[PDB]
Amino acid sequence: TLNRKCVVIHNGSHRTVAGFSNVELPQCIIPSSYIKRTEAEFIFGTYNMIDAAAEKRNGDEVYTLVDSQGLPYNWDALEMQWRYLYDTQLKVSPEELPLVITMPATNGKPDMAILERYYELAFDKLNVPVFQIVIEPLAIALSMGKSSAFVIDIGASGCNVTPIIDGIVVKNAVVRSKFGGDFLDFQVHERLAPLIKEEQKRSTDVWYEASTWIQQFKSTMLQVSEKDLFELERYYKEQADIYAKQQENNPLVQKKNFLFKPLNKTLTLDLKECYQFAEYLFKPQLISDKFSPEDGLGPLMAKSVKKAGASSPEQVYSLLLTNVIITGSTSLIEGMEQRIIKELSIRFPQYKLTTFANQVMMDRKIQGWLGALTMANLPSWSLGKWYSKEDYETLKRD
Amino acid sequence: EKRKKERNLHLQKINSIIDFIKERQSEQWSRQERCFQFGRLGASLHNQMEKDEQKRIERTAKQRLAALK
Amino acid sequence: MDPQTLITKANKKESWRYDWYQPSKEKYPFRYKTWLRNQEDEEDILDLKEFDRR
Amino acid sequence: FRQDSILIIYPRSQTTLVQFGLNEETFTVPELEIPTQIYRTTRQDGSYTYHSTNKDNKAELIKPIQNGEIIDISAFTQFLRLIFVSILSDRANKNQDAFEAELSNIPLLLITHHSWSQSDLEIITQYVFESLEINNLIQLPASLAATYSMISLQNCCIIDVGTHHTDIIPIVDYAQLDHLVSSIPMGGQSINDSLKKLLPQWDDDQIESLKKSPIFEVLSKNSDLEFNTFWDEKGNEIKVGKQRFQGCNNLIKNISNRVGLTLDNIDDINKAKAVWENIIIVGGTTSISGFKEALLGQLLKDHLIIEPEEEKSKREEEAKSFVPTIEYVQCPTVIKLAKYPDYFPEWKKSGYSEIIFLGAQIVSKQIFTHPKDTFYITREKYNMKGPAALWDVQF
Repeated sequence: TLNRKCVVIHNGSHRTVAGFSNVELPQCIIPSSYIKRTEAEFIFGTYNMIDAAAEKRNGDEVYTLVDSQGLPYNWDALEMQWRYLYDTQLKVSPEELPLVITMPATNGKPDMAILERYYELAFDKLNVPVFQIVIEPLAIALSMGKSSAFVIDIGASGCNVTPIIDGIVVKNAVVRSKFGGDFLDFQVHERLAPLIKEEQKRSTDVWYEASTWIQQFKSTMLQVSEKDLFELERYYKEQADIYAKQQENNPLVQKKNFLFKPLNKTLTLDLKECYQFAEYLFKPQLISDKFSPEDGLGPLMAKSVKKAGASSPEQVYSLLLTNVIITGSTSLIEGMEQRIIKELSIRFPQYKLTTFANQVMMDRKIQGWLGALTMANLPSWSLGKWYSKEDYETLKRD
Repeated sequence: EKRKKERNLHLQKINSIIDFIKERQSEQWSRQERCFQFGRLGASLHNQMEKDEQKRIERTAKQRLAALK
Repeated sequence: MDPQTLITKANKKESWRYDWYQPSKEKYPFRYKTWLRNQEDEEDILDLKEFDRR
Repeated sequence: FRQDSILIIYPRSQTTLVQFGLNEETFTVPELEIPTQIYRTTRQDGSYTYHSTNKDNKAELIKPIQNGEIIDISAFTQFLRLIFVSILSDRANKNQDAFEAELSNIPLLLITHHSWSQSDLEIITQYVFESLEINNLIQLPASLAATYSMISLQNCCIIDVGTHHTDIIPIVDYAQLDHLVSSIPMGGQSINDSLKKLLPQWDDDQIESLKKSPIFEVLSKNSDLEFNTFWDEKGNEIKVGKQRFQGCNNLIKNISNRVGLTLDNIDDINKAKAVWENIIIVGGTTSISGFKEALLGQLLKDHLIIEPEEEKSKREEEAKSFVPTIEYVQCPTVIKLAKYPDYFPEWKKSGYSEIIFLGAQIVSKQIFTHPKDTFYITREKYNMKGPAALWDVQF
């Protein structure tokens, strides 16, 4: 390979994942938000932010750095986040090593400005000698071994479905949904609010809840219906009637108990209630009429496939539906992949769905970082566009 | 001519990045297996240092009768 | 003995530097610090048993 | 390799444990405890010459490690050179043919820290193979040396309570989660300074001697009697009351909050519980009796998953009209200390407060007594990549 050592920085919507190229696991997974403490103090890190939010101090405000688009929008504190990466975590000068950073799949418009921002961030602020921009649904697709893939990154900002054909991203069919982990952070906290006696500026308290026990509910108490939940109750009773007739019970009523840690209280929710939060990712009309089923994930599967067919469509359809890549931290819940399997096989029954997913729990949270990690270790610099300082200097001229 | 070179370089860039990642995918599987084995190989030397030092304790306990007389 | 000849008589060979490198495709428009191979043209002793615990 | 030529260096913030050669019958306590300090003569023209003593009061005292962090990478490596040459001279003074037997090929094992930089560890790789000319080098972490001193459990948790800091490290799959490694700046002096608050009429010497007294235990017989008398460093009898049972609670509560915030972010639920069941608390501080049991019991107090004692008692009254228990879904249901190696005689004699050194003797019996060079850089691998070959021999 090349005699090199690159810097891998992934700025997701909820987690800022950073590490080196000579390692396989990142140096740090800090959140993509910061407490502005009020003089202003931008607390970065995981343990520095959870401890400062457990203080519940006034003037503390958790402010995000990456919006729902997957784009950074607070570039000065993201610089201070990246200074917290290079100095406190990476312990290296940003000018010594090359950089590889992550971009979400877009339709084509907002890249050049954020590239110019990344020009202004790598060169004008860190003096990084060269930085490479990879596309995070593309980098996830190549790191699983595919130049043509159907990537669905279900993150905290929502579901990010991306059709990819032969190394290039089909940009007009890239759709970014809104219902993901932070939306599941909202729904879980809403229903348990009579059970926890609870029911921006107080986002110090809100993000602290979403990082301590709401993250604990989504990792443990949440189960996704592998059919639709109305279809799942229909399927589970018909099989249990076969089991009762062949030999000689409702699986919803299984009381899944949550010990709420700030109160020391059992939060007894049956399995349909655990199915209820994960239903809104695929039926967001179950909370409000303003959300169509197309705004949920299920019909947005077929919409992203059919728009990619007009990149001859039916071969593109069989190209994507046999190259399905499932990734994201919100996709780690039990039944996420089988629901995507069901909601897409009911919308394309002719094609056999072969869906792939990083089954490692940790590696699916950092698959955008692990996607950029494999691109950071390419043994030829002609394999990716390595933006030198000249590549900003040609952008400065008119 | 010029059209043959662009399609072949696109196929070469597609296949090589697929191959080099599959190399690093196998590099991911190879390094974790050595970490599993040499950790348990360290556990084997623990049992090796256990049985050598346990027979030393058992032999001197029987040889206490020689110290006793 | 002298602290250098205790080292050279022991442990019996290249040198390495942490240096900028510009790679070739010719030369790429950047550089980066890495561990480049050095080419051809590229004191006291604490007395022991003082820190011996007893 | 030859086991007498095996060198292990364990440098800390305060001291450095050195042993050259394995006893080959049983593993023994490290005899050499050198303070991690070098003497920097500011030589005219700007050069540095690094010394063992204050060279005519022109040298400044440079301790290159504090709170486990390397703060002077050149002064540390020359202090590594200061220790290594002192072994080279002593083996040339004791054996006089050691350069063909004991020094002809020396496998070096420097126990590294989690907070040491990648550029810092690579300069160590650059130093050992060029100036020290040492043909082989293991850069073993202090976390993995601790779990290889135990029975080599696959998932563990390291609590390295030093003198001024406590390193809280999760271990899964014999590896280190660097995104979850945290370190509070509260160590052995936090036990001392909390006794300064409880015993204001004493000094630092009487309280450190109280922290090094045999009557300093933590509750979770000394317990029955109210007052007890310990001895000073100068032989003076000093009486103390119930302050010998306290002073540790703030460090115990701050560790268990940092441990509980560390292992709750493990999304793999099966990996986290075996970490919770293998709590390892190490350090020169941790020689205090009852400190580990109360730190375990504080984890039982703050992070043990159980049905609440109000909710169990109401349901036990509802059954009085057999009690099945409420089954939760959260991971830390069982919290246990890891079982300590009780088969080393000399390490049972001198305590397991420095147990990180003991696993290095097992690793140097694992790697330096076996022909596999997969976890040490050879002379060939240094001539191939140099310090870029450091990231091919890591665990």
